[PDB]
Amino acid sequence: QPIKLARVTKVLGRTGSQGQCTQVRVEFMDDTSRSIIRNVKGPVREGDVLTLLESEREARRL
Amino acid sequence: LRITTRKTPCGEGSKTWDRFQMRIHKRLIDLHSPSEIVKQITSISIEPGVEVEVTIA
Amino acid sequence: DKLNNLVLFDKATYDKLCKEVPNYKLITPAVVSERLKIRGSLARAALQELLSKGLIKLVSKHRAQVIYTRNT
Amino acid sequence: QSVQVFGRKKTATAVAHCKRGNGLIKVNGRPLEMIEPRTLQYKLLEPVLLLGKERFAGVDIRVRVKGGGHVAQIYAIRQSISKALVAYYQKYVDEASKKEIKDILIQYDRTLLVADPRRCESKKFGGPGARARYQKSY
Amino acid sequence: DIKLFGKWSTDDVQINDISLQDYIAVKEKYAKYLPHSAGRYAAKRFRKAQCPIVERLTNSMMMHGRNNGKKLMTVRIVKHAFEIIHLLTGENPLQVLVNAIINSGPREDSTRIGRAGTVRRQAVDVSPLRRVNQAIWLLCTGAREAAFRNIKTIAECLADELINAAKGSSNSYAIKKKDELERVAKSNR
Amino acid sequence: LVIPEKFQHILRVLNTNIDGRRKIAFAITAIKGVGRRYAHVVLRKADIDLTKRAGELTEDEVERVITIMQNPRQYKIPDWFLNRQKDVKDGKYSQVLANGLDNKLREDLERLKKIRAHRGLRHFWGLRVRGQHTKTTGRRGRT
Amino acid sequence: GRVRTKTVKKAARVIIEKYYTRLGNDFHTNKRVCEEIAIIPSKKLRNKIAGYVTHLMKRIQRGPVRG
RNA sequence: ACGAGACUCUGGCAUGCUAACUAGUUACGCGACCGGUCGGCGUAACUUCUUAGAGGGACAAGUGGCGUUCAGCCACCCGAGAUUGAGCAAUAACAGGUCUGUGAUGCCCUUAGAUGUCCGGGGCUGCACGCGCGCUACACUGACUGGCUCAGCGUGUGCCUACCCUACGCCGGCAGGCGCGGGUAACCCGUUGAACCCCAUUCGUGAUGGGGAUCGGGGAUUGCAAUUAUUCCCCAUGAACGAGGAAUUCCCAGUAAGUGCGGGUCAUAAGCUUGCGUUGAUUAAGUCCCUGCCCUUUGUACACACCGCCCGU
Repeated sequence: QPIKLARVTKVLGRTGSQGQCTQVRVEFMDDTSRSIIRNVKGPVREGDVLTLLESEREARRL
Repeated sequence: LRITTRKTPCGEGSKTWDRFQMRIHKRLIDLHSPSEIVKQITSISIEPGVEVEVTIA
Repeated sequence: DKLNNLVLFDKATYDKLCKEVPNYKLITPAVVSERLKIRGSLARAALQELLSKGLIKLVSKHRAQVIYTRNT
Repeated sequence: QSVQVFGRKKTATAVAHCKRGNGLIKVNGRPLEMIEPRTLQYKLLEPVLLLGKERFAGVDIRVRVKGGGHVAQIYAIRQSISKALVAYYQKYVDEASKKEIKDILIQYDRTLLVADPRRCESKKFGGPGARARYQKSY
Repeated sequence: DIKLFGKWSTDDVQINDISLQDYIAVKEKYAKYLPHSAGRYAAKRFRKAQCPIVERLTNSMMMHGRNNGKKLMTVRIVKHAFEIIHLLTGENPLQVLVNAIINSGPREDSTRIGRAGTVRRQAVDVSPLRRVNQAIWLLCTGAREAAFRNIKTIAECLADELINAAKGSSNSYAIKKKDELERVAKSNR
Repeated sequence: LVIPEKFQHILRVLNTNIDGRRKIAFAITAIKGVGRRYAHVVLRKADIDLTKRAGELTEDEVERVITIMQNPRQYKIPDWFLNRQKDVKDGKYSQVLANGLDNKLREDLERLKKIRAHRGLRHFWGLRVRGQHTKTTGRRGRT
Repeated sequence: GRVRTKTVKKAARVIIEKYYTRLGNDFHTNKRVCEEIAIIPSKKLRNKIAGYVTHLMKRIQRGPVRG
């Protein structure tokens, strides 16, 4: 899969059995027309960049 | 005077400790006066609870 | 019975102790003791002896952590 | 005569008695660099090269420190020295240089002249520490 | 003009990762002469990431038994093994450490499956902050196990483990555990 | 350096199985009467170079160390630092190599068992007496 | 948590209702007037009442107040 | 209305105030070289470090974001501090513990054991055993004269009794004895000189200088006898342990951990316990997955309330 970074744009919330995954909207700085839900691990702030070697998968949402 | 005792009069229960505290406060005044004047000064007005002692300096 | 590591300045000890060791920047007693199969005490003694021979300068040493730095 | 400035960290407390001089710095019988740890030495040296040797060349401050522990005695000598320098400059020469040095010290370390409020917490029975509890079997 | 210890400079370092640069602090105003400053980093979020990377790295050095709470010993063993890496490589130790962290901070690994689920694991992105936490933890643990039951002493395992993590040698625990984490992430799609 | 003659690997004092690799005062601790502190004092008194091992030294050093060992009173070692001071029966004198007095200090234990004494019979049964409580001892490998 | 209690909220409500004219937008003046016009036995309680008084005044500055 | 909160004590800031030869900062007679170390003193700048007395200070108070455009939450210039820690803590209850605290108690002991007087000696210190708290170890982040640098809580001269902390010199490597005494205490121990950081000499992967019945002999307290001897200063050996397969205590910042000190213990007696400083953490700003507990809806033939009720042989 092509390597393309994504930056956090909104902290959706917490998921997981123990509430450790974090739903967050991430946008790719190539077209600003895609903003996908990603579950992330660990302390996540708002506005950092998440390196993404894999993007064919989506976080559960809606 | 922090002293700690066991709450229960027996051994049953969780580890519960009463922490009783008694605080003692100390004041000192030093004067240049004859004994008669100091004696007149001391017993002019007092309130129970305070202990007053006259000592030679 | 007991594991054998050389506690004497022997032929293997005298070999590659003053000519080939300075070619390697990493000069610490553990590396020496592993290279020529001796104890740590003998490696520390050997580096102390070569320091007393005026070969390589010192940086620090607390009890067994000693640093030698070359000039070439 | 002191600038009356003090400086604390943990139960330790240090004050820099201040007088007109030529920037010779002394800490309880010793100058600022012969302090024993020799690894905390950089912590003591923090101000004198944080702002330069020139600013420490027209005032003699002797830092007296009383408190517990080695490192807790540190963070008191250094903070007392820095805040004594800033108070001396503020009350004697001007504010512009004082303001400059205060900004420099705060930017490097905001807790360079403010005390660290944290103190050891009391211990509660049924446990060895403040928050640790005795082990029991279920 | 602030230099780490007395000779390490903070102008030769470069992140070139864009992923984790705000949670690594070596070139900004966080420059200091002593990797021992206590501080209030661990009392609030949005302020824990402002600790200098070397300060966090030396903070996590002490662990296990009496070794905990000996930050000065960590300063000594950090000036040591840093002299050692600088003599072994000749490069600037800070940039080598930053390279090791970039190479060792995991990008994606497994947690619980989205909304709900505990039978298996589902791959998710690792935050940069948690990834530097994991990188530091693996570095320290690999170093202390390398010292464990070994003739060689401390200030060596730190040095070699850090240099292999920077270079990618499989003898490094940090980057091998990194590749392990991404392999679990791949296997749990 | 390499010594060209008389390097020993099985050092021997008196019928003792000790290592020749061991440092001097680290191998002579095998004496059941004295060792460690007493050994260090004896060798520091006998004027031996501690910076050397137990093989890179001449025979005279070991000879004089053994002589000062077997004669503690002849060479300024007090009658408080040693373990044969006067006791039951007759006072013991001279500490000799190996279990030369350890047998002497076990035969008094034998006497204590043979006389049927409370402390003696508790020594015989395997129950320590100098102040040792018993709540978990004798639980692994007990009869 | 920093939720005001019905004691603080009720006292601040009564203070705004009865002594509106003296009360201003500054917290410190609110504290002083609350000390002067009412017997508030605790400095902390005084300060909580004064803070809610200030917030209520900002609320009236927004316009209508529901409570 | 009670509970929560409020409250009180605490932990942090006032160079603002009432002020202190039971505290120091300032007062100088070797100025030891022709601007200096002091608690080696070379024998009247007054409360700043110290001392808790009265006021003050912080309130989500300002900005921004979210939010019934509420209650509030999050982030920040600023500020000592933007959640210190405890104390108290309702309605109801439990067959929870305590008759081992007493004419504060409702029953037996009355005929020479009725304890109101007493014990010479052993008991919970000894056992085929399973368990619970914690310590000493798990290494060459450790050690083999430790050489130099500090505080914190706070206790201490007693009439039921020499029954204290002890400063200084004498006796010895040693437990301990002698004297003058300082302290009824911010007056003396005490400026409470331990834990630690150092080292241009000595440990090196043992079963051991990482270690204990280092088996047995040398010790003893102005006070009943140290007996499986709970006190003790000296002199090698050794069991055992390579992170401890199940099962899991307890942990939100001076927190865990790292150690020492002081009381209750106490005629000497701390692995216990209760407080105290002493170093400073990758970790958490979350959730109901487990364990519980609470609430709502729901069912009930239970109400002694599921340890219920009840059917049949």
